[PDB]
Amino acid sequence: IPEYVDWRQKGAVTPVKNQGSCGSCWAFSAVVTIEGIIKIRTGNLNEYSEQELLDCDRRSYGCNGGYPWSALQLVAQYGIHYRNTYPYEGVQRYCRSREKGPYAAKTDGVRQVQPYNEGALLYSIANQPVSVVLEAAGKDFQLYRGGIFVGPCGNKVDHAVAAVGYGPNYILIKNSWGTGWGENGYIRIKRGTGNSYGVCGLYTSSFYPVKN
Ligand SMILES: *C(C(=O)O)[C@H](O)C(=O)N[C@@H](CC(C)C)C(=O)NCCCCNC(N)=[NH2+]
Repeated sequence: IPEYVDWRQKGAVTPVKNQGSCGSCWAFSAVVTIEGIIKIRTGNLNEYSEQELLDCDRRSYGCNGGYPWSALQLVAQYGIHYRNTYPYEGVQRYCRSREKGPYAAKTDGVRQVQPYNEGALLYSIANQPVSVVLEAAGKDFQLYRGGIFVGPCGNKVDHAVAAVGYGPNYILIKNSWGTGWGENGYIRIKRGTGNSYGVCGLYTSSFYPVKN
């Protein structure tokens, strides 16, 4: 795998979103990975519906949090609508996949990166954007403005984001806090520290969609 990956440059990453007060980070991360894998496989960059996953992923808990693996398995089992057909409202509602016509895209499954393994996660990112989790509760992360973030932070992961690239010393993360946080909505998180958990627990739980 190459020294640098940046899925924004390959045209596989949509604009940065803002989840608002809703605890829907798991849905944004999953959606980032769906938009990415659809561009990689089909050549088209589309925006997909975080709201659909928020409403319809029964394994998850709506705005009270959820599981990126459940959302990705939801898109593989049924599918997902375009963001425009099923836009984001910032509150959980009734599942409306059934009334919004056929699904816009569908994947074929969901694989997990071997946890606590930096190289395994890098291998994943070189193939597609990957859904990852991290500890975002610390004020240090909340106030991040730029640079290679090294913490301080623990490993008590609580926030789902998306890894969309990496470099020799960092992993590039698309957050869902709007374009005004961090590096235009992104954070570069230090890697290579030898902490098996990753900075802010970044290696705790990583999933990516599969598309034949
Ligand atoms: C994301 C956010 O807005 O920060 C949101 O809180 C979330 O999905 N949190 C996850 C943790 C990450 C995915 C690691 C979470 O808490 N998942 C477990 C389910 C939600 C909490 N439990 C219940 N019953 N609601």
